[PDB]
Amino acid sequence: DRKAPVRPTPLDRVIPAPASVDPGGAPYRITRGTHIRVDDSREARRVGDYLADLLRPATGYRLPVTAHGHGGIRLRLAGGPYGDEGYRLDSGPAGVTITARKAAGLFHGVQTLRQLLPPAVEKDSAQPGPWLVAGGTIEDTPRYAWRSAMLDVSRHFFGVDEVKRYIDRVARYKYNKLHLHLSDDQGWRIAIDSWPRLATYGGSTEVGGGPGGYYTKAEYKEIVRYAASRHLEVVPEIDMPGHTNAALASYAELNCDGVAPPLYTGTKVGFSSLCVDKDVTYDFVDDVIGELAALTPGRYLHIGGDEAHSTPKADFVAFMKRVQPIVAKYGKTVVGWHQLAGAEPVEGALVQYWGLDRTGDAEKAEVAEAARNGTGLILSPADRTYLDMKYTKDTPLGLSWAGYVEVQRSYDWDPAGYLPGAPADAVRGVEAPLWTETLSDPDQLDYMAFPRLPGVAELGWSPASTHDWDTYKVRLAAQAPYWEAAGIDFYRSPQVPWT
Ligand SMILES: CC(=O)N[C@@H]1[C@@H](O)[C@H](O)[C@@H](CO)O[C@H]1O
Repeated sequence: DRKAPVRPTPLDRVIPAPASVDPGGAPYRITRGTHIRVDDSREARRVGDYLADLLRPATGYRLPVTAHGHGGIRLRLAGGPYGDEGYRLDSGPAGVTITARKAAGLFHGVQTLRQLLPPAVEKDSAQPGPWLVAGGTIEDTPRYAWRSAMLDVSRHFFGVDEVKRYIDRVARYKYNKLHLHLSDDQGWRIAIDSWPRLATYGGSTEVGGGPGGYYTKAEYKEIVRYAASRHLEVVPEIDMPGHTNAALASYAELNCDGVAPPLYTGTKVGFSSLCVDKDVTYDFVDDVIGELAALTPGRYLHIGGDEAHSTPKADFVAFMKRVQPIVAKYGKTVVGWHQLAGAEPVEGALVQYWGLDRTGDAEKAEVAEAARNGTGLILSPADRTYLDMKYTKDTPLGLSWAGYVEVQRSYDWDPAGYLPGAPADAVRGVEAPLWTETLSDPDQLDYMAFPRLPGVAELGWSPASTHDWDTYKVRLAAQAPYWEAAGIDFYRSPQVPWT
């Protein structure tokens, strides 16, 4: 009965592991007459409508959302110790109530609710259920505030609808930030009015050749809006001064020798550089950052900084000294890859650590030192949470430069004690990046993102006391019939005892 169990899933069998699970009593059962009762506010109705949309196809129930009466599913905003993102979920014969201080907390409780319901909830046509929700109480708040997924749309372009699909994948696991890698050597993916060839020329291809693509400002705004409705803050990245061939190919004047390189369709890294010694470089960066900041309601702007291997170290330092303030000039907080730690992060900056177990002590120390100097740390180790990395030598997609990363390796660590010498309170959270050198359609993104994506979300969300591979893998195994019913391809790791 994998597909429609006789009994409800246990209250604690959700990912991320909730901070507190107190099972008891009889379950709630959704039936054809169940109403979704919300507060009389637009933002409460928005979460109710989102929930109703998730449940209508598989139940075939009306599930009206209203602000009157005693509905069997109640979403309510109230004072409580749940913070900006936490919630309480109460379940029993009298109904399900999700209580939070903010809409994002109600939204997170909905993500829990959809895992308490059975896998048939994922289907697009009406199903018998039964639509049971285990009885008891869950109280849940996040460990870290930076819980991020990245999608590379530079190596292969993914359009608005494909990004919305990826957004809905990550929303399941309470990620709250979406990092978009909007430019690299093989593509420039955001239209800039002051430099119109970036998109029309630099966006014209991708890895492997053929058509590429880019977002108009209207499309980018729609991605941001859709992400916001799934409580994801969009963090855009324009990588500089390396990984810049698409821009360089578009404007001859940006290049050291004044010659535009060809458009690049390979998969090498490290070979491109903005010209640090030319004034037009900083006009360009200021134009791009200013236009991107105007489209970005979130707090953060990512300037990259990785693999500027055609930029001599002293020039990289000078470049970063000059461009970091452009970000604050347009009202945003700088984020960069942890190479920025070698180039004097400005106050308030965060750096994203993509090192590995084998990274040298000196490099780790430079990052721990920036943490001591007040730089926030985002942890996305390339041998842990890079979702493009192969599971084993036989994986048919992805890369292997960081070694192989099976499911247990991806999950089985503690952000608080990961980087030697780094103060635990400098760790802002975690990110799971999905690079797309090898991935050109949404099914391939699913196969590499799943099943490690929920594990990185748990590292960002769950208390360290709940962390345990042997019991986590049981909760992970339980996702198989959900993913199967939803059409989500995933790697059936032999480490996981799949349901
Ligand atoms: C910060 C970073 O990750 N840089 C590159 C990235 O451009 C590339 O897509 C990835 C593939 O795993 O390998 C890294 O070396």
